Amino acid sequence: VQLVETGGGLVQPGGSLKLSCRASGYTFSSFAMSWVRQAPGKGLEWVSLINDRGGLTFYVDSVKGRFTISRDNSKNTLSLQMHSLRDGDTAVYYCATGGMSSALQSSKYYFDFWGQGALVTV
Amino acid sequence: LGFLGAAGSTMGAASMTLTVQARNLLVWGIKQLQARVLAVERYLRDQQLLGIWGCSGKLICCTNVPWNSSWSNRNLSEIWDNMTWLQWDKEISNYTQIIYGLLEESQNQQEKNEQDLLALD
Amino acid sequence: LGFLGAAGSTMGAASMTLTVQARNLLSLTVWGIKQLQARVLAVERYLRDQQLLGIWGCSGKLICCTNVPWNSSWSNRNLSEIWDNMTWLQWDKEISNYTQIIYGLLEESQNQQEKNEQDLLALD
Amino acid sequence: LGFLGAAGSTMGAASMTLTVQARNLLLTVWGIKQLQARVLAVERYLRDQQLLGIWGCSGKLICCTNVPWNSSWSNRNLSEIWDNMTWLQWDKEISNYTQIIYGLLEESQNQQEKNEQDLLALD
Amino acid sequence: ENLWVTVYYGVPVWKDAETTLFCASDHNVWATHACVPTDPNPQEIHLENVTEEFNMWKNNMVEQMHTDIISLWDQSLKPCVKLTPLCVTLQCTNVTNNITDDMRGELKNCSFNMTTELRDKKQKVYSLFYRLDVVQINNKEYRLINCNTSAITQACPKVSFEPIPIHYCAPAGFAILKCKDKKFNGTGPCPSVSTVQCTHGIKPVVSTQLLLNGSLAEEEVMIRSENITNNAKNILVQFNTPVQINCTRPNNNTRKSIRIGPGQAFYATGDIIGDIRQAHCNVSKATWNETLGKVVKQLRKHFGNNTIIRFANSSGGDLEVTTHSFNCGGEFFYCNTSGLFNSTWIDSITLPCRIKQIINMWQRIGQAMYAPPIQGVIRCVSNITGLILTRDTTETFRPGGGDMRDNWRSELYKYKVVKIEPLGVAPTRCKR
Ligand SMILES: *[C@@H]1O[C@H](CO)[C@@H](O[C@@H]2O[C@H](CO)[C@@H](O[C@@H]3O[C@H](CO[C@H]4O[C@H](CO)[C@@H](O)[C@H](O)[C@@H]4O)[C@@H](O)[C@H](O[C@H]4O[C@H](CO)[C@@H](O)[C@H](O)[C@@H]4O)[C@@H]3O)[C@H](O)[C@H]2NC(C)=O)[C@H](O)[C@H]1NC(C)=O
Ligand SMILES: *[C@@H]1O[C@H](CO)[C@@H](O[C@@H]2O[C@H](CO)[C@@H](O)[C@H](O)[C@H]2NC(C)=O)[C@H](O)[C@H]1NC(C)=O
Ligand SMILES: *[C@@H]1O[C@H](CO)[C@@H](O[C@@H]2O[C@H](CO)[C@@H](O)[C@H](O)[C@H]2NC(C)=O)[C@H](O)[C@H]1NC(C)=O
Ligand SMILES: *[C@@H]1O[C@H](CO)[C@@H](O[C@@H]2O[C@H](CO)[C@@H](O)[C@H](O)[C@H]2NC(C)=O)[C@H](O)[C@H]1NC(C)=O
Ligand SMILES: *[C@@H]1O[C@H](CO)[C@@H](O[C@@H]2O[C@H](CO)[C@@H](O)[C@H](O)[C@H]2NC(C)=O)[C@H](O)[C@H]1NC(C)=O
Ligand SMILES: *[C@@H]1O[C@H](CO)[C@@H](O)[C@H](O)[C@H]1NC(C)=O
Ligand SMILES: *[C@@H]1O[C@H](CO)[C@@H](O)[C@H](O)[C@H]1NC(C)=O
Ligand SMILES: *[C@@H]1O[C@H](CO)[C@@H](O)[C@H](O)[C@H]1NC(C)=O
Ligand SMILES: *[C@@H]1O[C@H](CO)[C@@H](O)[C@H](O)[C@H]1NC(C)=O
Ligand SMILES: *[C@@H]1O[C@H](CO)[C@@H](O)[C@H](O)[C@H]1NC(C)=O
Ligand SMILES: *[C@@H]1O[C@H](CO)[C@@H](O)[C@H](O)[C@H]1NC(C)=O
Ligand SMILES: *[C@@H]1O[C@H](CO)[C@@H](O)[C@H](O)[C@H]1NC(C)=O
Ligand SMILES: *[C@@H]1O[C@H](CO)[C@@H](O)[C@H](O)[C@H]1NC(C)=O
Ligand SMILES: *[C@@H]1O[C@H](CO)[C@@H](O)[C@H](O)[C@H]1NC(C)=O
Ligand SMILES: *[C@@H]1O[C@H](CO)[C@@H](O)[C@H](O)[C@H]1NC(C)=O
Ligand SMILES: *[C@@H]1O[C@H](CO)[C@@H](O)[C@H](O)[C@H]1NC(C)=O
Ligand SMILES: *[C@@H]1O[C@H](CO)[C@@H](O)[C@H](O)[C@H]1NC(C)=O
Ligand SMILES: *[C@@H]1O[C@H](CO)[C@@H](O)[C@H](O)[C@H]1NC(C)=O
Ligand SMILES: *[C@@H]1O[C@H](CO)[C@@H](O)[C@H](O)[C@H]1NC(C)=O
Ligand SMILES: *[C@@H]1O[C@H](CO)[C@@H](O)[C@H](O)[C@H]1NC(C)=O
Ligand SMILES: *[C@@H]1O[C@H](CO)[C@@H](O)[C@H](O)[C@H]1NC(C)=O
Ligand SMILES: *[C@@H]1O[C@H](CO)[C@@H](O)[C@H](O)[C@H]1NC(C)=O
Ligand SMILES: *[C@@H]1O[C@H](CO)[C@@H](O)[C@H](O)[C@H]1NC(C)=O
Ligand SMILES: *[C@@H]1O[C@H](CO)[C@@H](O)[C@H](O)[C@H]1NC(C)=O
Ligand SMILES: *[C@@H]1O[C@H](CO)[C@@H](O)[C@H](O)[C@H]1NC(C)=O
Repeated sequence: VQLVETGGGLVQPGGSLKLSCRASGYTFSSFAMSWVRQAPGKGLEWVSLINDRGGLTFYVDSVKGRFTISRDNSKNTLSLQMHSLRDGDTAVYYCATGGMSSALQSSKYYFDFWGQGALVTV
Repeated sequence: LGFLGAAGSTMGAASMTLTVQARNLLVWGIKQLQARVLAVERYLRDQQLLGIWGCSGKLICCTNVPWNSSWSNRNLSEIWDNMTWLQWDKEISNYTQIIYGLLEESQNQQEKNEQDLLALD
Repeated sequence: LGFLGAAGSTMGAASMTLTVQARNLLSLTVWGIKQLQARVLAVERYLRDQQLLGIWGCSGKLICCTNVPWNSSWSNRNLSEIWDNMTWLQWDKEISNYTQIIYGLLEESQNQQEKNEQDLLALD
Repeated sequence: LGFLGAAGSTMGAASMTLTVQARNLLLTVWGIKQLQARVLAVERYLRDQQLLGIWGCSGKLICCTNVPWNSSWSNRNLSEIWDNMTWLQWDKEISNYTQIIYGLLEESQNQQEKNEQDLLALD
Repeated sequence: ENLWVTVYYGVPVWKDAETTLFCASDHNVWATHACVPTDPNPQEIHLENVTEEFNMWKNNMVEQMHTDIISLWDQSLKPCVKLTPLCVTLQCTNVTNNITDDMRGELKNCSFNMTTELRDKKQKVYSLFYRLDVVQINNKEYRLINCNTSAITQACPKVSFEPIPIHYCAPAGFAILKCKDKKFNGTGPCPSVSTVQCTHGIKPVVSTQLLLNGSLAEEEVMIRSENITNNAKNILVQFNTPVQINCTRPNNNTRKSIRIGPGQAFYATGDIIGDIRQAHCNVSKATWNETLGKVVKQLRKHFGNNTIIRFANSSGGDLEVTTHSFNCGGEFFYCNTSGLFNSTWIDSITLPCRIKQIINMWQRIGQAMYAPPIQGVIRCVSNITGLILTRDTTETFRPGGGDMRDNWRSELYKYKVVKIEPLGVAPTRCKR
């Protein structure tokens, strides 16, 4: 399995940045996926979770009105649309597989696969 | 007003007599049984259809299917304040099955989405 | 208890066997017609009861609460007597003359509630 | 039609075409035979709808409940039931427990419905 | 894991069932008004990865069709002219005019005293009858064979006996499953099953010994029986290619209408125009011989590679089972067939046929029907699509017949009726 993030770069406060994640090595549409942030000098923070079908999205309150998480199962990709960036959003953004479930399969509530991460600097 | 009394009323002038008309959907003698059996099947198909759209038990049911401007490019005031339901039925007859198909698909997605929100814990 | 076993019990002892009676509402050409008439009648009576529950906003329930207040002119009794002393047969006799009045009010309150719901999912 | 097209599909591949099968349920002697077939189809439909109603599943095709699954009914995990098995095989596997499950569903709705009546009696 | 019961409605599950099927179709005994129009674009949904067990010998569709066909027959005859006044003493002589030896003694000229439009006045009339319809009483005094067993009803001359395809269609809540497994032998598991709204059109062709105008096998000749080793069971043989049989009633007949009473008349056979020849059928000899060779090889697959297989004519019994009975142009032919089953396996064939006007249709006692004569000369060309055989070092197979259910089994063997059970439950992790 591979997860390769793209996008990133330095955007000034108030700007907008799109991240994306290409997946391979597994059936993309069978797993829920998420984005997780790591501050440059601290630990991991969960940011957003999307279901396997993409119809249900969840966000951490700190980004609930600013970030949109989207999935395209025909291309095996994830995307994250990040609006109104603030200094507190500087982090490595990791693409991860796991987190939720689809009700008719055993639950996870954990992250099975990780990418290498995009670096976002505000 | 009684049964069909609002037939000539505007769409927004009707939509308040729905219970009145809903109540009126329910040897040689075999003809009567055929007439009675047909009414029951027709009633049930409509109820079944409402069921699959998630509109069971309601006379007015809101959905999540966007209205496509190609079906009727009107301003709502034209529809609900001036037009009657008979004229409206004629205007969008060609698109009725399209709308019905979309409604069915919308409910299926919502039903799966609801299930996915009821094993989070 | 089985079908109608609670008929002689109090109103609060009954209203726990509703599925028992509910499941018993659905289940030589002259003999054919006679049997068909019996089956069609049972179906039509069932559907009229379900239609009334539908238009009152009670579809899919055996016990449903409404927003119609009780009028003391229909029965001037408190809940202790109606539910712990009275049976459903006696109750049916006591308010028979007001059945259609209550039904009309139930229909009217659903009509207002349904429209009220339509005008709230419209906000935004 | 599409009717029963998913019959050979796995349980988790099927149960997305429920409306396809649901919509397919709806000379005196010939008239009588036809009326008996039509009346029977109506009675079967209404009995199934009444059964869903008393379970608190009226108007739904996929209905979640509050009845725990017993390991004695089928000692299988979700992967085998939903990704490998078909609905015909499942129907055979738990036929002997169908009425037990149905009874429990009725009881849980009776408790839930009464509990709602009590919650609505507060204030 | 913490699993909860989830209720599903619309589950693609079915169970074996027996229900009443309706009839779909595109002045006729079977094209009745009760039957409704067919779907101009019939639907068939193939069921992938589905195997269903079939049993053609316990298929309720066969019994329903049998009953429905008999019912349509009786409803068709009900309003027609009754010939009870015709059961009178007959004064018969042999027809000796332009008679070939094959027909000598088969056709009689019978004179009788019968009523007319008025009840008081009587009339002297005559009619020609076939030997099979007239039984001698007390040389010249004869009666109809039906006089001591049942009143006879004349078939309506305007109602055709031509088989019209009838499609059986399931009521809602039920489904018809089609077995598409080539070389299905009539019992057991069938992969490649599809769901159809209704069956293909089945013509209610009535025949014995030889199956006419039926379906053909896709690749191999099929041998089917309830129990192949039980000699009391019939063997249904389905051909890959049809064998053409040309049947004729060469005599040019006319028809005389003799009034019996107000609004009622009997149709008498009049004088024959031209020479009198017998009825016969021409079966292509090379095609038939090849067909039997194929049948024998398939029988050897069940009875042994070195078993001698002999074909012989049928054992004695009623004419309806000892001969090949069929309705050709409204006439009922009873063909010997002995020329077709007279060989041991290790130009055309001419089969003589007799014509009978008093038909006891369906193996019943009474409810006799009189077939009115058809004017002109009758020629039919039919496809022989199968056989009904019975088993007697060497195995002997003879033509069988009767029951009629077997003829419909030869077409309905690929269909099964099931009922839909749309409710089911399964564990999920979803809690209400
Ligand atoms: C297996 O299947 C074949 C068909 O593939 C059958 O063959 C047909 O058999 C019928 C009956 O013998 C043949 O006859 C046709 O009958 C029609 C009905 O008769 C009408 O007219 C008479 C007039 O006296 C009325 O009494 C009667 O009530 C009806 O009103 C006729 O309409 C047909 O006429 C048409 O075809 C002829 C062909 O000779 C033309 O000359 C006519 O002008 C007209 O176009 C006809 O007479 C029919 O011809 C047979 N078909 C073929 C292709 O030969 C087999 O009988 C069947 N096998 C079995 C055992 O059933
Ligand atoms: C029709 O009825 C007449 C009258 O009964 C039959 O003629 C009689 O035949 C017998 C024969 O033994 C004679 O003894 C009578 O004298 C005849 N009577 C008359 C008036 O002719 C006649 O044979 C009957 N025809 C048929 C065909 O049965
Ligand atoms: C009706 O009449 C026919 C004709 O006689 C009877 O058939 C005969 O029955 C006897 C007794 O079984 C046989 O020996 C004959 O061979 C039969 N044929 C003939 C031509 O005689 C028939 O049995 C009678 N049926 C009834 C109910 O009386
Ligand atoms: C069956 O075949 C025979 C021939 O064996 C046909 O009889 C011939 O018919 C023609 C008609 O023009 C005559 O000229 C011949 O003389 C006849 N021959 C014999 C031996 O009878 C018969 O007509 C055929 N019947 C059918 C229905 O095809
Ligand atoms: C059948 O028999 C009759 C005699 O009973 C033959 O003769 C004709 O009979 C009819 C009676 O309706 C008379 O009107 C005719 O005039 C008789 N013919 C002659 C030449 O007198 C009749 O020919 C016989 N038919 C056959 C085919 O054998
Ligand atoms: C019929 O139209 C007139 C206006 O032309 C309107 O005032 C009236 O209310 C309409 N009838 C009904 C039943 O609404
Ligand atoms: C509206 O309908 C037209 C015609 O069918 C179609 O091309 C278009 O994509 C539709 N748009 C939406 C948003 O449904
Ligand atoms: C519906 O289709 C017909 C052609 O079949 C067309 O003439 C008619 O105008 C259409 N109506 C609408 C409202 O599009
Ligand atoms: C009948 O009344 C007695 C009290 O007199 C009560 O104990 C009993 O439960 C009642 N019967 C039923 C079926 O409730
Ligand atoms: C109760 O009914 C009486 C008529 O008997 C009516 O006058 C009164 O207003 C009603 N009160 C309520 C609260 O419905
Ligand atoms: C109903 O009204 C009638 C008068 O029309 C009265 O005699 C009867 O007692 C009333 N019933 C009840 C239950 O009050
Ligand atoms: C039947 O099994 C094969 C196994 O390779 C699978 O690919 C196919 O999708 C199955 N059919 C259905 C309808 O699921
Ligand atoms: C399962 O059913 C058995 C009876 O067959 C019962 O003893 C057991 O307690 C049940 N377990 C659960 C978890 O319901
Ligand atoms: C149901 O019980 C019978 C014995 O009465 C048994 O033969 C059958 O296998 C059981 N079915 C299941 C699915 O356990
Ligand atoms: C008819 O011919 C046969 C000979 O085949 C003869 O025995 C019989 O007596 C004849 N009948 C009449 C009525 O001439
Ligand atoms: C049909 O074939 C099956 C094998 O699939 C066999 O078990 C069965 O006995 C056969 N039946 C006949 C009548 O040959
Ligand atoms: C077929 O008949 C023979 C007669 O000896 C019997 O032994 C055998 O069991 C039968 N088979 C079936 C499948 O009925
Ligand atoms: C039947 O008659 C046709 C002519 O209509 C002829 O071509 C065919 O060869 C005949 N078949 C037999 C078996 O005589
Ligand atoms: C039938 O065909 C076989 C060859 O399969 C041949 O030996 C036999 O002589 C043929 N019979 C006739 C009557 O042509
Ligand atoms: C019979 O012959 C076939 C060839 O047609 C062969 O495959 C089969 O094994 C033979 N069986 C015996 C028992 O000789
Ligand atoms: C069978 O054929 C033999 C020999 O020709 C004959 O004697 C016998 O009567 C025939 N059987 C029948 C029922 O015609
Ligand atoms: C059939 O023909 C054979 C020729 O030998 C004859 O013996 C037999 O009796 C005939 N059968 C009938 C029923 O005419
Ligand atoms: C059967 O074949 C033999 C061969 O010699 C022949 O003599 C006999 O007449 C044939 N019988 C029939 C009915 O074809
Ligand atoms: C029968 O004979 C009549 C004599 O008028 C003739 O018109 C008719 O065409 C003939 N029919 C046949 C089939 O030979
Ligand atoms: C016999 O079968 C062939 C199969 O190609 C068909 O073309 C022909 O019309 C059939 N004949 C009859 C009379 O049904």
